[PDB]
This record gives sequence, C-alpha cells and structure tokens, in this order.
Amino acid sequence: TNLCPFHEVFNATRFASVYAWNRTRISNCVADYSVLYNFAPFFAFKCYGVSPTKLNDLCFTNVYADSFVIKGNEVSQIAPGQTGNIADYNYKLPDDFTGCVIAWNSNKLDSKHSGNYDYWYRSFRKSKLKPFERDISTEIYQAGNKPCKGKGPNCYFPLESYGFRPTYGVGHQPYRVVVLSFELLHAPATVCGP
Amino acid sequence: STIEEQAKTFLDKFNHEAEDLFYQSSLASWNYNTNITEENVQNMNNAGDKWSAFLKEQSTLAQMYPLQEIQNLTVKLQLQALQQNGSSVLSEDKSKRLNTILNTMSTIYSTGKVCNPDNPQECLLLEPGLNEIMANSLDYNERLWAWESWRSEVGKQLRPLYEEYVVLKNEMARANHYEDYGDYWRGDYEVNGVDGYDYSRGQLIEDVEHTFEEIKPLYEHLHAYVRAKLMNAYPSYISPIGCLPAHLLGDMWGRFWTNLYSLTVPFGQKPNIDVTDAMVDQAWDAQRIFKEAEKFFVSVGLPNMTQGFWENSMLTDPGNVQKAVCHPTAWDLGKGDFRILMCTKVTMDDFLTAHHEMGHIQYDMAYAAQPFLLRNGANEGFHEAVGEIMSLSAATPKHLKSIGLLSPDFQEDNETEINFLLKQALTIVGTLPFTYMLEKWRWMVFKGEIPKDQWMKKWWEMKREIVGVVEPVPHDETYCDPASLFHVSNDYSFIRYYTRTLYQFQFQEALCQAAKHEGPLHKCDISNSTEAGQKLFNMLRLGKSEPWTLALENVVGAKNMNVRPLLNYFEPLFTWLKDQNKNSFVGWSTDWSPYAD
Ligand SMILES: *[C@@H]1O[C@H](CO)[C@@H](O)[C@H](O)[C@H]1NC(C)=O
Ligand SMILES: *[C@@H]1O[C@H](CO)[C@@H](O)[C@H](O)[C@H]1NC(C)=O
Ligand SMILES: *[C@@H]1O[C@H](CO)[C@@H](O)[C@H](O)[C@H]1NC(C)=O
Ligand SMILES: *[C@@H]1O[C@H](CO)[C@@H](O)[C@H](O)[C@H]1NC(C)=O
Ligand SMILES: *[C@@H]1O[C@H](CO)[C@@H](O)[C@H](O)[C@H]1NC(C)=O
Ligand SMILES: *[C@@H]1O[C@H](CO)[C@@H](O)[C@H](O)[C@H]1NC(C)=O
Ligand SMILES: [Cl-]
Ligand SMILES: [Zn+2]
Repeated sequence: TNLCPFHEVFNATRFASVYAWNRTRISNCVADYSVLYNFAPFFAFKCYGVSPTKLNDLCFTNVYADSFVIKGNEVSQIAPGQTGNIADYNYKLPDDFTGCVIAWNSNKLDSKHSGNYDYWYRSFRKSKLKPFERDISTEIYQAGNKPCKGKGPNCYFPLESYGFRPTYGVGHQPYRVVVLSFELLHAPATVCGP
Repeated sequence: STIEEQAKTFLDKFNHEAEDLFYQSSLASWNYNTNITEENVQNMNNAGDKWSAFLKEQSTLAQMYPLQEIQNLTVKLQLQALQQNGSSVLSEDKSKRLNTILNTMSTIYSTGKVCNPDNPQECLLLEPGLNEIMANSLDYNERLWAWESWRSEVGKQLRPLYEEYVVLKNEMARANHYEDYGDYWRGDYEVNGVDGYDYSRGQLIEDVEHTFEEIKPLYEHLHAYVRAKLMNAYPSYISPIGCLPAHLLGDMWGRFWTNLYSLTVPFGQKPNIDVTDAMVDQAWDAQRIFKEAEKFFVSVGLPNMTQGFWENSMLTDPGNVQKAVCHPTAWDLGKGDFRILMCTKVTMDDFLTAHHEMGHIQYDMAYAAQPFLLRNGANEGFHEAVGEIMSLSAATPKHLKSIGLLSPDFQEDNETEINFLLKQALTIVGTLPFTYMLEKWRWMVFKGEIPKDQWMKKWWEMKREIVGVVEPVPHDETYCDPASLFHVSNDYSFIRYYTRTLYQFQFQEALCQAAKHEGPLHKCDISNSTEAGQKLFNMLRLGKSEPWTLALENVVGAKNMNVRPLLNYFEPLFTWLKDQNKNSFVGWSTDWSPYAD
C-alpha cells in the first residue's frame, strides 16, 4: 500500500549533529507502528500526549521526525519543559508537545578511538532557542563589552565538538535520538493507522 | 556584560576543553601503566605535554579576570584554582634549575645503591633489597649497617640538591605572595570568604599542635610498651628509660611500626584473624573479591559500579608477555571512565586494599557532576580517609562472619580485640608522631627558622623530643636524613597523612553513630545501613565545591579536627596498655645515646 519513511529516518547511516538536527515532514503514509518496536531496545520511549502502547486509531495531519546525536546525560533534556545546554541553544521542544522521542544507545556506530569529533553542539548563544527553531550559524560569540574580531581572550567559538570514544561512561556515550512530533489541523489528513 | 558572566563563559570553555585533554592524558597514563612499552611512554609524554600547555594558556586568561569582583563562591574557587601560576612566576633559567634539581633528587633516590665492603660489585637497592634486609632481620648490627649505609650514601648526595631545592622553592613561594614554601603547602587547608567557616594557614599549625598534644599520652604508653618488648628482644642495646634507636622501628625510616607486631604481640598464643585459608578453600579470585566488595558498598546504599569498570579494568597479573606496574590505584579518567589498577592476590590484605580502592572509586563517582576544577576531595586528607573507613569496616569479625570467610564457631574474646587494637596502633598511632615530626621540621626549614649549619642537629634534637627516637651513630651536617625519605625527596606534602588519620576516625564515629551501633567502636560495621551511606554520600557528592569545614561538619557535626574519636577507638587498648606499663617508665630522656661510651 503506502509504506512510510519511518524506517528510512530510523536507520540512516549518520544521524545529524544536534545543533543541525535533521527534520523530515512525513505527510502521506499509512503510519505502521509494528516496525517501530523492533529497531532497538530504546533507552527512552517517553510519550507526551498520545497513547504510547496503542498509537493507532488516532489520525493526525503531519508527522515530523527529527534526528540528533547527543550524550546520554542530555537525553533527559529532550522533553517539554527542561532547561540546559542542549534544551536552550540546540533543540527546544514546545510546551504543548504532541508526540514523543525515541533515544537509543549507539556506541558501535557513533564513536571511534582517538575521538569522533564529527558531532557538534552549540553552548554559547545570545538568546535561548524558541521551540522547533534551528540555528546553524557559526558566527563568533562576543562575551565581553568589546567588538570582537575572531577567537581571542573574551571571544569564543560557539560550537564545541562531541568527543565520543568507545571507552566512556553510559552518560557520555553517543545516543541517537529521533523525535516524532504530530501536528493536527483542520485539513485533509493522510498519515494515520487503521 | 559584567565580569561574572565573562568568568562563567570562560570557565565553560575550560571545563569542556579540559575534560577532553585530561581523558586523552589519563587514558595515555592508564595504558602505559597497564602495558609498559616505549611507544606507550612516547604517547603518554605527548598527551601530558598538550595537557600542560592547555593549563598554562588558560591560566594567563584566568589571571586576566580579577578575584575581588566576584560574588559567586563556586566561580571564585574555580578561578582561584586556574589563576595559580605555580612556578611559572619564577624566571626561565631558575625554573629550569628547579626542575633539574627535582629530577636529579628523584633519580638519586630511585636508583640508590649501597655496596657492602666484602664485594664492591655486590650492592642492594632500597626496594626491595634493604627493605627486607632491615624490616625482617633481628640482628642489631645488620640493621645498623643497612640504616647507616643507606643514609650515608643517599643523604650526602641529596644535601646540596636539597639546599638548592629549598632555595628555589622558597623563591617561588615568596613570588606567589606566600611567606615560604610551607605556607604554600598549607594553602590547601585554607578557606576564606565564608562567615564562621574560614581557616587561616597558621590555624593549621596551631590545630595540629593541639591535636598532637592531645594524642601524646596514648603514643607514649604505646612507646613504653614497645620499648619494653624491644629491650626484651635487644637486651644490651636499649636503655629502659632511653629512646628507641631509629633503625629498630621495623622500617627504613621509622614511619610505620607495623613490623614490630611479631616482637610486640600482646598474647602470642591467640590465633590471629586470617581469611586467606577460606580464600583458598572456596577458590576465590580477583573477580569474586571485587564483586564481594561491590556488594558491601551497595549494602550501605552507594550505587553499583559502571559496566565499563568491569569491562576494561584489569584486576589480575596479565602473565609475563607484557610487564605492567600495578601499584594499587583508582583512576578517574573522566567522562565516566572509572577504572582500577592493582594486581589482586587471594589475601585478606588484598581484600582490604580492594575495599579501599573502590571507596576511592565511589568518591570519584560521587562528585562527577561537579565542574572540572572542583572534581576532587575537599582537602588532601579526605580521599584516603574515605577509602580507609571502608577497609576498617571490612576487617571487622562481624563482616567476615557475614560473608562466610570466618566459621560461625569462631570464638571472639577480649584478647583477640586487644591484639587487633595493638596492631592498629602500631600501624596508625605509631606514624602520627613521625608525620608531625617530619612536617614540623620541613616547615621550620622552609621558613628559615633553622640555619643551614644546624639542619641535622635540630632535626635529631626535635625528633628525640617529639617521636622519642635517637640516632644509633652521630651524624654531622653533611647528611640529609630527611631527604632520604620518598616524600621529602619527591616534593610531597606529608601532613595529609596526619589529617587523614584524624578524619578517618571522625568519619567512622559519625557513621557508626548513624548505624545505631551498640558497644565498642572498633567492632563497628556500617554494612546494611542506608542512613550511614546517605550521610556519607551527602559529603561525597560535594567534592571541593564547598569549604572542607562544611563538608566535615556535614558528617561529624564539627567544623575542625578533634581527637576524641581516636581515643574512643583505642579505649580498650589504652586501658590494657596503661595497666601493663605500671612496672615500666613512660616518657623518655633525650640525653641517652647508643654510642655514648
Ligand atoms: C539498516 O539497513 C541495513 C540494510 O538496509 C541493515 O543491514 C541494518 O541492519 C539496518 N539497521 C537497523 C538498525 O535496522
Ligand atoms: C538530512 O540529511 C540528508 C543527508 O545529507 C540531507 O540530504 C538532508 O537535506 C538533511 N535534512 C535536512 C537538512 O533537513
Ligand atoms: C602492549 O603494547 C604493544 C605496543 O603497542 C602492543 O603490541 C601489545 O599488543 C600491547 N599489549 C596488549 C594490548 O595486551
Ligand atoms: C553560582 O552559579 C551557579 C550556576 O550559575 C549557581 O547554581 C549557584 O547557585 C551560584 N552560587 C551562588 C552563591 O549564588
Ligand atoms: C545493581 O544494583 C541493584 C540494587 O541493589 C542490585 O540489585 C543489582 O544486583 C546490582 N547489579 C549487579 C550486577 O549486581
Ligand atoms: C546484610 O543483609 C543480608 C540480607 O538481608 C544478610 O544476608 C547479611 O547477613 C547482612 N549482613 C550483616 C552484617 O548484617
Ligand atoms: Cl630517620
Ligand atoms: Zn588510598
């Protein structure tokens, strides 16, 4: 019938960096959910408004899938109402979230010896991130009352790389996160299960 | 816009480029020690040097942010840790000279060799040769020869080097706004800017003097007992009212008296506790030892150990194909990598050492949430005390009876606990006067209170006054006996052991009160007690983000060192001792010397 790209987003080869999270807008689908459980023993299947065990029989308009890679400690920050490094400058969920995140441990694919400095995250920003807004700009961060002209004493580069190594604790381990956000609006709906 | 926000941002950059460089360095050190090769030495070097360069540039920036315009205490502490420029204030040539002096002193101590006159080619190292020569042999002359040869062969070499080391360290300390190097060492126990919780650097000297004045009666009773036993073993070489010769203390420098147990046992017929028979009966190994100790730590409420600890840390001798140095250490590589390196054998001593090392690991895991600069013990004495209270609890007969190592038909008597307490006093009490002696001499030699021409005269005089130990042969000013110790010649503060000895018993009493323990303190155990573990974690989680006085009060309810727990621990031993010493003379005289004829 109408297969869904959920398998595609869940099984990509490189999940994007958290500061440049990859968002896809599923619109035309049958919304099968039997294939969701068998991907991996997910570390956090926390759902925020829809019956997690029985997600069928509910029809929405669009389904947005956002792919990250974040530390284990920062997975708890991906929730409607948390504050911190990631949830203020990288990825902020709306207060009225409808959908749920799916985070699983990926250390055999997202970490190498001598560090895997291919995943970044923003730590300095002049303003907190508003919901579902991404800022990939790498402009220098002026932290002092002086016009800055590059990296120096009181002027820092915003992005800080994720050092991932196969020999780190569970909380500093590379965790792949796929956030599913459902929007419902008065419009011809297509994505939902029978 | 303000200095506080700039400091916050700066410390974030540091707290995140620092974790990476410390891992890449700690990992290099770990895989060098676990696998000694030359490629591994070269890796360790590059990584450590990158670490040091990072710390120096970050220190120039931290110097930039003034400390008088900061309200947050945590940021103040982090910057004060960063702003400490150390020896970089000292000029480049003098810094090179100081580094060369330190390296030469450490090297001379490391390869020290003494050759007997019977064979010039036959010489023995301090470790493990002279240690077993003078720590097991009961001959007076051989012990004297080992002591005198080691001192006359390393102290004479180390004297001018120690003079230059003192001079340049004093210059560096005076350049860093300290009165002398001893003040720099005492700067760790210094906390300022808190109402009622401040601790000046001279307050440490005053406190240690008061605690030693309190400790002295127990030590002198123990010394009288030990002198009586040795005089029984050495009939014509020790005066009943004199002082013990420095080489008759069971160790190279007299630091520990544990080797006197065979000579000074209270009751020689009572079997001593030993679970090694049960270890070889039940075929225990390193994995079982560490699993049992982990289960003990869980019983008090502290969490499990990370899976990475079991996966990669080596707990056993890795054959002979690759050599590994395995002095028992607890590595906190950072970012969650907590590992342990020690060669475990089936022995009760290794069992208690595993308990101590995993107590260290528990401490490291507790404050993992603190920023990088504050991920350490509150002072230099907390880590060892926290590690050692676990070994104290793990050696109790109730604990070993619960595990099944001791048969339940074991008979616990007063003589057995007297023997245990005497062994503890030999190990624990016997080193407090020596530690205080050594640190006091180092303070008074760094401060310029004693002239160079009387380094040794004053040293021996105040050793006979404090420890009650005289030299077997007169020494001129050419010798450098204090420099012959490992810690003195490698620039290590020594009062950390004194403070650890006090803090460990303070913590033990505080925890045993919370474990609703009944009876003597030396029998107490904290296993199967969630309240005691919660109380200990309440201080362990702090790290050094708060003054060590507050961390100490959070457990014991006091803001300073007190000695009453130490005597409360040794009360039965103290009573037995002072009952035995009724026919012996306590105290000592400083006039008597072995060579005075
Ligand atoms: C992703 O797909 C490849 C082949 O298409 C397969 O080998 C792999 O197991 C899949 N990964 C997961 C997590 O299902
Ligand atoms: C997600 O990654 C793919 C792979 O390069 C890319 O083509 C796509 O544009 C990304 N989605 C975004 C940036 O929204
Ligand atoms: C120790 O290091 C050497 C050199 O890198 C290596 O050849 C050897 O396999 C290592 N031993 C191990 C990994 O047990
Ligand atoms: C210092 O700053 C930290 C984080 O900004 C904050 O949690 C702490 O409460 C501050 N200290 C004081 C004394 O306000
Ligand atoms: C982890 O801690 C729990 C709680 O006490 C315990 O039941 C479990 O056995 C521990 N894990 C292991 C591998 O022992
Ligand atoms: C601790 O509790 C366990 C389980 O209740 C018990 O088997 C063990 O004997 C107890 N140990 C002590 C010292 O009470
Ligand atoms: Cl000595
Ligand atoms: Zn230790």
